[PDB]
Amino acid sequence: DAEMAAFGEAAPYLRKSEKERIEAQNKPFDAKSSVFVVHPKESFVKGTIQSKEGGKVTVKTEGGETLTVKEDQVFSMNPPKYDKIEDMAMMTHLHEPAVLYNLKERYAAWMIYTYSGLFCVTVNPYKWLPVYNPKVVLAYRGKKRQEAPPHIFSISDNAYQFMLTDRENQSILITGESGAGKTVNTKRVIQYFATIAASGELEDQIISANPLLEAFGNAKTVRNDNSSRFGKFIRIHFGATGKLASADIETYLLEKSRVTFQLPAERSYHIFYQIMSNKKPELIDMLLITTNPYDYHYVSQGEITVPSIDDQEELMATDSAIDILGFSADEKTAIYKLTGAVMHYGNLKFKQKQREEQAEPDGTEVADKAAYLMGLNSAELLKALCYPRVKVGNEFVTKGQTVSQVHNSVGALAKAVYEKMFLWMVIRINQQLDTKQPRQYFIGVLDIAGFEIFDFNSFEQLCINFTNEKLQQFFNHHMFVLEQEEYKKEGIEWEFIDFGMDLAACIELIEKPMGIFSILEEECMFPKATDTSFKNKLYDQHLGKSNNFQKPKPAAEAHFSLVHYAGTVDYNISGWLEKNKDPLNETVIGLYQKSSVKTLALLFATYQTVSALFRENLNKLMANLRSTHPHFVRCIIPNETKTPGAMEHELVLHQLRCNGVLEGIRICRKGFPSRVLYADFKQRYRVLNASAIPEGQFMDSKKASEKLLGSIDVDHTQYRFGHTKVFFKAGLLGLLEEMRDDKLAEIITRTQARCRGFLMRVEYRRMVERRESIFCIQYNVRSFMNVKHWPWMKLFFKIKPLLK
Amino acid sequence: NVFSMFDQTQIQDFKEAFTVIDQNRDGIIDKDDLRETFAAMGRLNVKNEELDAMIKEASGPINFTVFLTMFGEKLKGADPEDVIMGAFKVLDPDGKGSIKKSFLEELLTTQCDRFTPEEIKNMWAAFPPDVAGNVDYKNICYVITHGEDK
Amino acid sequence: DEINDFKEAFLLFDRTGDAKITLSQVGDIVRALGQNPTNAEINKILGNPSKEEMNAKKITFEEFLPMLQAAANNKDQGTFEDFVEGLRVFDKEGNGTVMGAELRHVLATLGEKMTEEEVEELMKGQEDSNGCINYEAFVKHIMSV
Repeated sequence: DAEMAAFGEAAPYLRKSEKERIEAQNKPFDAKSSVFVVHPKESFVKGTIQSKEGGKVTVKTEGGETLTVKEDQVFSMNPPKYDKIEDMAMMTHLHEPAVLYNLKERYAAWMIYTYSGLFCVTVNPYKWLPVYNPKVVLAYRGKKRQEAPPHIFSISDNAYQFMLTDRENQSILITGESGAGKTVNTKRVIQYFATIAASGELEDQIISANPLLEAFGNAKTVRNDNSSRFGKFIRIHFGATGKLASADIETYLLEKSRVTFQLPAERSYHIFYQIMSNKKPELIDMLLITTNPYDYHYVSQGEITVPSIDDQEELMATDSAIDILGFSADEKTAIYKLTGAVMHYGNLKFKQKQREEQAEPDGTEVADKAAYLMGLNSAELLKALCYPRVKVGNEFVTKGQTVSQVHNSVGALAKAVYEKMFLWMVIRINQQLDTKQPRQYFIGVLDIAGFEIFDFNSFEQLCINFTNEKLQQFFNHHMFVLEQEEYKKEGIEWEFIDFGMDLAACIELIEKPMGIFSILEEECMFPKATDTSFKNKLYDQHLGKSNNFQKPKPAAEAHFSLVHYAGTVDYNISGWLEKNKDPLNETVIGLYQKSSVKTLALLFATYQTVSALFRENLNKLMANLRSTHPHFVRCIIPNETKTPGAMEHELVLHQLRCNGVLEGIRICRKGFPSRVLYADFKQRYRVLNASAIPEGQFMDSKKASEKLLGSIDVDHTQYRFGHTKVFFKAGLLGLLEEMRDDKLAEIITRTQARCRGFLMRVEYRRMVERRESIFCIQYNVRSFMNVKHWPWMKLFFKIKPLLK
Repeated sequence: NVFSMFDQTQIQDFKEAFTVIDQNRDGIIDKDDLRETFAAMGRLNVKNEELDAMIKEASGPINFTVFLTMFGEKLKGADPEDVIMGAFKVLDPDGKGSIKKSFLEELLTTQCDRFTPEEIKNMWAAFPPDVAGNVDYKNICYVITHGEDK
Repeated sequence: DEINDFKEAFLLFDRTGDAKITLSQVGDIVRALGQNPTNAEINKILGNPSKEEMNAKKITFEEFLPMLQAAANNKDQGTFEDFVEGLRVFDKEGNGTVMGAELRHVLATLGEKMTEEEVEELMKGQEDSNGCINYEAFVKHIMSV
């Protein structure tokens, strides 16, 4: 309250009034009866335990329902002290339900930022909030995340801090499903950097970036109308001082397959449709195409037009963006010209040579165009394509291909070329985002999709999932490293294996040599291979021999399931071979390499399959991610229906598993989750046995807590002390509190007694001492009362003085 | 009981007191010795029955020992002043300013059978003012060892 | 029942001379004869029946000694383990740190209460000018009788 001012207006959405809190934490609670439970319709709802069937449980509900469910269909409920905890990982009850429930509660209260360990959970408001408030920005400036409530700028500032403090590079990993709203965050994070550390004694380029990438890496999905096929990684290169110096974009998966294929309700990248829109007629003649997409098989397999999109407007948007982005006209010409060649390729036709099974060109109409547009020679091109001249042994052996082999190779280049280009564009962007000023560190902001499971998982899914399963391991490790420091700092004795390790199995199966990709990219070299062919190769080699490898359980179709950290994914292998071909005919690449179209020439100097790069790029990335201090952000999507303050359960539950959130909780719950700082330990719990007093009060902030735990009918196991704090397992701290409220009655009542006891014990030592001094006094008086009236004594009295 | 508390100093105070009442120096106090000690102190109105009452308390000639035994016998539960002050200093234990009436009223009546509530009211009247103000234990001790007026 | 000294100690708390102590003084005499009892436990058995406890401990030694033995059985709870630890839970900020105000009110207002006078008397020059009290030393000086 006092603190909050900076935000003031935002406050209510960040933190709650100091009594709202108080009124919530300090309320009646019955542990032994209050619980969370399974529920057929709603995922997990809360209730009160009624009876106990010896290993069955009957519970009332919150809505009014009675269910008798297993013993482990029942889960404890955190004391009220943990109402809308900033960091769920501080809870003493690391469950599945408690996590769902915490998020949910602080959302119904309009708090979108709640932490879950290292993560920074974020829930889509679906409405407007004063959070991105220009006051907040400052507020979060120079503050550890313990000095302020859960928020993204926390992460974002700390990064910065840390950046200059530790002299290490940083990263922020934003991830969530299609509707979670990451771009929004990403963008918002970015502004943050720009603001808090500006040396413009960009902002558009920065922006303009999107609309280019989007034309090339975005498309109409059956779900979205502008689905990201794209991912991205920006490197904000901070200077030495700490002021801005450079940027660097990189694009991923704008999904190579779209370029060649498309589902029935979908469509390919926008660009194509943009261009054929006709807003810039020169383009059409320049590229040598028509305006009717049905002339380009590659791009009209699905849909061509989308009502919510104005291809004409975008074309310019795109166009203009290129310019702003600083591209050379020529390049801006390559891009276009190159994007049309690809269309043309899909028009390239062939026929069987007579009496031979060879492929022979079915015309030099299209080739001519493709050739010219790329700065190639029609012939040379068609040869290389048809009579691929290979190099088996120590020479170069000319190999002949089949019709089926060509069509597929073509497609492989089409895809290959598009990709590369896309990669290039990104680089070029990054370059502008290129200054001469020195750079000492950078802060990487990664925006990509998270593990999504669909009833239908194709090639694209594998690529993404694979990305995520990697990212995850990346975390699990950082956490293992991190954890282990505490137990080292404190002095606890906990040994444990890297948490990443658990996933290495899956990764090897994909990325290793005889793994999926390889088998995938080899077969792509076989002029007469089939999806079916590929399939078998996949099995013969992995089936029965590999655990993570499995054959689908019929319940569309499926060819193989994998066992990812998030779960089992049923993959359909159909189109892969193609999609993957856009293995690359090196003869052709040769030609590219010596094109008259520099840009094209460039793209292929590092020299091929589609998945071949994806991997290369994904490696270059995960490497950049390593020389980084990882900072994690998990974006969440409340309800498919778009309603603020609401949440479908199982929908959020999902995300949580695939997020890493639930895995971070797991790993937490294996060690010693909750860790109390000593003073923070004294104050709150002294009351439990407060008398463990003369030696517990003349005292130490550490040795005390030690001494304290002396009392209580508590597991002296479950905890562990160390140099700065105690370590505690779950539901313990929960136990403590109870005594405190209930748990302190215990603690106090017992500490009172001894005192009371002891108090009187000193009374006896006094009573006793006194014993005689009284008597002395007693008798002594009596004398006098008797004597004072006696002649002889009065005499002595008057006389007593004359003496000496 | 009368030779067991009874220190050399107390006994010398008594010996000097005897030699001041002992007019003749002979070694035995008699009626004559009492008569002029009263006269020397200003008391001329002394009647034989009072002198005789004094002497009648002893079975023989009043000799040093017969005196000391008769005076000890009446003080069978009486200490010298410093010893009495120690008992109060234990009740004081904190020091210097002496105790309150209630605190000792209770402690004389409580542990044991009785310092009776007749005895205690006589105490507040014969020990004072002193017993009201500071329950003046210093004063209490000086009045029991040195007489009532003082 | 049995031992001798405890009978000698009963007369020291008679305060009348009759050798018959009261059902209320019952709860206090039990506290110095070796080991602790809580008020609620004393109040539970034989305490809760006024006429019976008055004819079962507001009495001679005959019922004193059996009540005292009854308490002697539960006294295993004298275990110090939990009772330095419980204290560190109230003010944990490094060493066994406490604040005067927190122990003073918590041990006057909660559970079994304690008079402000008795609490001030537990704080007998063990909480000097610093505001903060040292937990570990109090449990030792408290248990030290």
